[PDB]
Amino acid sequence: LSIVMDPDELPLPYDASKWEFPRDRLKLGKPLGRGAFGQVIEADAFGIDKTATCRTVAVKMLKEGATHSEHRALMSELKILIHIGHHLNVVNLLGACTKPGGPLMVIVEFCKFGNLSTYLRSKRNEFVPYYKDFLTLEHLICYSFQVAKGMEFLASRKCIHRDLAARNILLSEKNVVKICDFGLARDIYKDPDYVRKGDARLPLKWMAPETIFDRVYTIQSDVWSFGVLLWEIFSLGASPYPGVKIDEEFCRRLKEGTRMRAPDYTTPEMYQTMLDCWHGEPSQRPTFSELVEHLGNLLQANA
Ligand SMILES: CCN(CC)CCNC(=O)c1c(C)[nH]c(/C=C2\C(=O)Nc3ccc(F)cc32)c1C
Repeated sequence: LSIVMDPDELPLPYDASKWEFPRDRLKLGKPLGRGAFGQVIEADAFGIDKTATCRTVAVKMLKEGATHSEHRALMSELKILIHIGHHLNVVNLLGACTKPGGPLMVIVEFCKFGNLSTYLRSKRNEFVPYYKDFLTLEHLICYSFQVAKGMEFLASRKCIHRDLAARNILLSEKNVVKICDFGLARDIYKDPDYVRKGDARLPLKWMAPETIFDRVYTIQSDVWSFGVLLWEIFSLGASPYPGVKIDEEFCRRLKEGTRMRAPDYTTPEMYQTMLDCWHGEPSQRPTFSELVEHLGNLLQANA
């Protein structure tokens, strides 16, 4: 799984009174995403936060063929979920069924519109830079800004997202977007955004260079990812580096300071933003804390 704590800053038990939730107050439904051993299922959960009100949630759980190895992975996600705590632009934990005699289940915010990529890619027809339902440039700046913030909070809690992409970002009601980690519920052996490298399969289009050549994950080799994330947005859900075969070659030109062109809906400011994020030197490219403001700036400038 992908959202983990920053190793740049290592080196507390589970609070059941605050988190544990009755498997008999939880009603399972359709799968939203299946991966290999994991799956996110849509659920209805009674009085999980408002006494006596039902509530549509998303429950993370194992599926068939998982081993205790997975189960421990899922015990981990809950743990860091509890760590990071509530922010609005990230997915939040609602509660957990960690009782014996039952499947481990982590319950998290449901997002009615799913991941951003597939959402924008569907909105290509209904867009305009400046009529209800339609996407505008105001929205696009806004989403970007929300993720920066989300990424910032995600930093403040000493975490890193080792797979930051528009496909791991969800849209819910009222134009809120939340950073998430599909974790086990994403199969990388079946998603082409993930390239085989040995038996490791990596989101290479998103991965910053230092991460690729060496394997240095940092809040900053994330900004790069976020630069790429910005592209996906102002292309309305287009996959990065079109046509370009991702190979020993690709990686080369990348550190020759070679970047993608501009996406179809980008503004000039946005594109240059994307270009900072894609600095060779991981230090030169801004902090998410700094992107939060520029985008805040840009969002005011778009009326
Ligand atoms: C044609 C479009 N479809 C209509 C039937 C839309 C389908 N909807 C979907 O695919 C979908 C929806 C509505 N939610 C999710 C995922 C998550 C969610 O909600 N909270 C999370 C929290 C954490 C996490 F790691 C994933 C999720 C999907 C994949």
